[PDB]
Amino acid sequence: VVNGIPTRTNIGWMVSLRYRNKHICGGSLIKESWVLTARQCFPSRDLKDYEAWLGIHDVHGRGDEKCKQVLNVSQLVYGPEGSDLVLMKLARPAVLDDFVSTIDLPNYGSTIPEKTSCSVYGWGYTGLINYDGLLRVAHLYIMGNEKCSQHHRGKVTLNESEICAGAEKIGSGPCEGDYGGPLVCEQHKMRMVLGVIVPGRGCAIPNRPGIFVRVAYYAKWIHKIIL
Amino acid sequence: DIQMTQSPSSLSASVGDRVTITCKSSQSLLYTSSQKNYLAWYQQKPGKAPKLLIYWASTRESGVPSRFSGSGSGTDFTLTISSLQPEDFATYYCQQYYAYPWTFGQGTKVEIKRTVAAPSVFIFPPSDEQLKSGTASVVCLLNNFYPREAKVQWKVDNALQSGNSQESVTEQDSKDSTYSLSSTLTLSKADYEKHKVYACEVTHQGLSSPVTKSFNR
Amino acid sequence: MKYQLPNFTAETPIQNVILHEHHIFLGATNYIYVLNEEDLQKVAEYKTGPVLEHPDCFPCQDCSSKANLSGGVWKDNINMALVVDTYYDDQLISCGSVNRGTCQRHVFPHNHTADIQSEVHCIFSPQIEEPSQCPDCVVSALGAKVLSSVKDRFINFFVGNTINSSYFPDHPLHSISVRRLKETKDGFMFLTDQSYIDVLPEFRDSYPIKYVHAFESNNFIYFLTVQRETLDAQTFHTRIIRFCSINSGLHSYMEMPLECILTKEVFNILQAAYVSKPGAQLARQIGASLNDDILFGVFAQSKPDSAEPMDRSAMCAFPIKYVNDFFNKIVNKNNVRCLQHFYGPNHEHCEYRTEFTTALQRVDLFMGQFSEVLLTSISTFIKGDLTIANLGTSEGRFMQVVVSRSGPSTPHVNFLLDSHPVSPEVIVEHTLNNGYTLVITGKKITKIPLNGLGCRHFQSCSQCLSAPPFVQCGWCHDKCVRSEECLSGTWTQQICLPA
Amino acid sequence: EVQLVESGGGLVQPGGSLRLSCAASGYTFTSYWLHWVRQAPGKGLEWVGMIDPSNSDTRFNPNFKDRFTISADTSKNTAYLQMNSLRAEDTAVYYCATYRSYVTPLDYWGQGTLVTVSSASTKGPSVFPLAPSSKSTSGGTAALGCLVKDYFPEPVTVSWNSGALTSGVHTFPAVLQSSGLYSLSSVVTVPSSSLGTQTYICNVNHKPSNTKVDKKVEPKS
Ligand SMILES: *[C@@H]1O[C@H](CO)[C@@H](O)[C@H](O)[C@H]1NC(C)=O
Repeated sequence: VVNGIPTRTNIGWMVSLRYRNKHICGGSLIKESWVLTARQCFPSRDLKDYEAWLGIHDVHGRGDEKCKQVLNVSQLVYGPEGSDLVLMKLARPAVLDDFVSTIDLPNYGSTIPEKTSCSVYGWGYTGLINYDGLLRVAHLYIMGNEKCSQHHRGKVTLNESEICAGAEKIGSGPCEGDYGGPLVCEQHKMRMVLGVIVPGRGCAIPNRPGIFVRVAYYAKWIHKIIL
Repeated sequence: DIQMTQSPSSLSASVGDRVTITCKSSQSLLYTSSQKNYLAWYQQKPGKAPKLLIYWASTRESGVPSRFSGSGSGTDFTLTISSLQPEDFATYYCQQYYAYPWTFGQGTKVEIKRTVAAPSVFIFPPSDEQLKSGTASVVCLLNNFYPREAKVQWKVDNALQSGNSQESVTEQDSKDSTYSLSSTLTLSKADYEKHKVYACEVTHQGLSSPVTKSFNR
Repeated sequence: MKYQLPNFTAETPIQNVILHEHHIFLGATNYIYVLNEEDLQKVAEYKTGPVLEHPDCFPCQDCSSKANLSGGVWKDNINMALVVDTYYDDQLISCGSVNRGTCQRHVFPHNHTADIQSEVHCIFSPQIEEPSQCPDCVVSALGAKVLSSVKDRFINFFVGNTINSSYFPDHPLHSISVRRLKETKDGFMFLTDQSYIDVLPEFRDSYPIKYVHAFESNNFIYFLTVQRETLDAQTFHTRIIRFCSINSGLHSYMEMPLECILTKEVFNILQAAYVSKPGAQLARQIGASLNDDILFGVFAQSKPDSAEPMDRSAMCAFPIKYVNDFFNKIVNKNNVRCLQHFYGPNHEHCEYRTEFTTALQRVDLFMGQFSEVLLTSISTFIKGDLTIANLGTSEGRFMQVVVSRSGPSTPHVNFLLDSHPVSPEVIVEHTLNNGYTLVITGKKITKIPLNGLGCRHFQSCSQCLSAPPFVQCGWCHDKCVRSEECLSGTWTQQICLPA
Repeated sequence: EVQLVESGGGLVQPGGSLRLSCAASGYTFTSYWLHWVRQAPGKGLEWVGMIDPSNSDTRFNPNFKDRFTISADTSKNTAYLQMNSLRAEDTAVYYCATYRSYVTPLDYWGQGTLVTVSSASTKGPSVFPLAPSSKSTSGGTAALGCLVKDYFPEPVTVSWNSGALTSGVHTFPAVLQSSGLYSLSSVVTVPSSSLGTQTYICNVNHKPSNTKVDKKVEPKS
């Protein structure tokens, strides 16, 4: 995450996906046995190469001992064509904790008001000389798909399966290493994963909002899979 | 595929009427370079090859009577038949030949409405030759009637019959616009020689009240 | 036939051409030229070399600082690839022969889409791990084909490289590979160990592979190669390579030989290829959907035991669907074996990379009309129901000819474009209303109308009226042209008024 | 005139194979793709494939790409549709077809052959008279016909007086009985006055069972 801040603590629902023993992506624990994440995060069809790390603050697990959970993957259930979503099933349900926690989903088809506060989380690229490896967060605001595209210069138009968020005037947001992780928002007292981070058109460009996969659009599909 | 969706599947219209068949395709059949739509219309008479009516959406083929006309562009196409004639009873197929595999619409069955016309009813006893076989067939002929909806009830020594008969109906007649019907009662020789009166009872929109034809074994 | 058309002569030879935003970009030795689309006037130039390259001097920086000549060698920068990207902020991406085959990106400023000097970034990250890999070493000086494509929200490069064995622990190039740009834009990435299929080191010198052309279709990626029929064979042939369009790696990799023949004269060496939809008439003739991609390839006979073109040419068409049917349904095992130059001949195996034994055949569509000539370039387009090809020869001759199985056709356009061989790197642009192709010859590039040139041949109304009918020539007040080019209301195919 | 004639139609077990012929005349065989189309009894039209006689290229409806094959003999101006692993839903009328030019789809067709994929045995029909009524209105119209019963498979054809009587004829769609055997009647209306004078023979043909029958139908005693 570029121009973000370290998170002061653990984020319960954050998952680090490891390919060949290195962090490759972020993900959201939406249920004891289900992590939501992005299609781009699976270079290999062979599930032996993957591990999910939960309840970690540092991307290498340094300092996380009595909290960290390491689980194997038993299934990949790809979202509908054009969604770039994947539902990853853990070989063994995760044990919920103070450190490990699920994040709610939106209602199917629900909309979100424009200047709604949101946060992206990830252990990805930061542009730092010495990245400490602690989870990072950047605060973004929701933007209308129309108005988002007006900032995007009509170079790209948005399907109803996409959602836009960005910092008011500064450049910041997710980047390489952050994909599959959550865009989180709270209108009420509760947090929901409203979007999934997918590769964008360039990291942390000023006045240029991010495009995320709209979870509420695939909410119905997601529930079939996880219940 | 490219899916072809004809509408309606069936319609029944009067002589002289303008009929409209609709054909929608799952993607544009428009070939932009010449601005031609690769959609065609066939006419199919029973037991016959399809005949080509219209190609490139609106170009009538040689010979084809002037009253057939294609139109539409992109995904939506229309076959119109003004001044409907009796020989126009048939099934019309839209086909795209824009990409392979070539695909047709479901086809639209076109029938001719005409004034109600009562049937002539006839009855046939089994033939002695057939009785040598061990079975008896009793045939009831419903000749040249409109419309198609007709009921036939068999009666032996005055008892109604269930599931011991079958019917076929001819294709509408290209010039009369009528149908004919055939109902066969099938029975064992035993069950046949055991009864006396055999009747065929027809109900039609063309009959004041039902008509019976019968004979005695 | 003599015509004056919009043209441009560069300071040096031209390698690649790319059309973007009504500007024409030329990849040439030591320069990238930016031309106007209208008149082909130079709008700007960017000096790419020569550069001073050395063991110590490092990629994507100038060592003109220490041109001390300790071991400095000046090298001309040949353009190997030139790509436009509009997925990220609009960029020209240019990769030259020098500096380890790295690429540079020229980012257009917001309102100036012909300025490739303001923001220029050299794509390079030092291999992070302990690696012998060089994802940033893209292009080979021996010859490269770059196919750029957006997939899964990344920009992916599919690349064909001709290689030798003069190579490094870093700075290894790959024969065939897929790699993606990082969103940070500062480097490329190979995703898995299957992202590249290389000729065994043991064969890199004796088994050269040339990459003629590359394209996407049907969700597959296709490369066309020229190479030896066999590891130790003295003979050469053309192959079509197919693999799955994924970035994670090359999947379902298969190579297949392509014979273009005349009726049994084999034209075994592809010179140039173009893929397009078929015009209506031709489609019917060849069992194609107006929808279908067709590979048109001009082939030449090699001299015995050589890859050198012999001045005899044929043009065969390969429907991708047709090609795919052979890739898709294996049939006889006897036709398939382990990819001979990737695994050894005596591999245990002998994913699984495969080659076919027998060649897929087509028949010259020009009916031997070009037997005594060397075709070096080809593009293809539709006009009404017709399919037309734009051919170029080794002699600088340009021809427009109608493509059909029903009879041969004398080119309706045929003239000497230049003394120099016609380059295979061509561009077709369809200004909806009308269209042109950009053709290269040496240091000059020419803008040729796709349609009206047949007419311009006729100097007078009379000649013009006795033009063959299919050209649709007519007289507009002082010149012979097709209907659509007449701004004097009145255009005629019937009446010449007093001279 | 372009002419196309199919052949080889008939009865074939499920799982088995069958080769259809299409002999063409009146054009350069090698200059046009030869198409095959099929239609299940009373159903829509389905495109099968096509071959190019000049080089033997093929194109198939993805459905039959696996099971079907098309061949050609330039010397015979004939195309062959080869089918295998035939199943119930392949029972249909098979036409071969071609076009005048690229402007049109199919301009010419064959008559079509009937392919029946079944396990039933071939059985020739019995033909029984449908004798005209005693009380046929004198001066009015009589009815008589033929019961063509218990045969397999389709089809059967009925002419009257060797094609010489056609007016007033209704040959009905055969029906499928419970025994799995087909049966149909053919009737004709006739002036009552003509009975006893005019000879009425129904000419029935069942080529599958290779049986022809001419039954004279007359008033009974
Ligand atoms: C090249 O362009 C110039 C500049 O207009 C023109 O005068 C000349 O005739 C052109 N040359 C050719 C060969 O068309």
